[PDB]
Amino acid sequence: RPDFCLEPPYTGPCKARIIRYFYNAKAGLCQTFVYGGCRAKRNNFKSAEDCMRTCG
Repeated sequence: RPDFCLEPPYTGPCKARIIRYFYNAKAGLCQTFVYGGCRAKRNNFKSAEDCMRTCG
């Protein structure tokens, strides 16, 4: 898998309430997190399917 799949989820500093998906390598699956709408890192997907396709 790409090494960005190992990053902790990153909310960033902005105030939005956007549900995104990150890969949790210890758990071996994607989970949801709240992204704040700026400064997204790479481990940040718009669906579980894209997250698992990229990082599974």
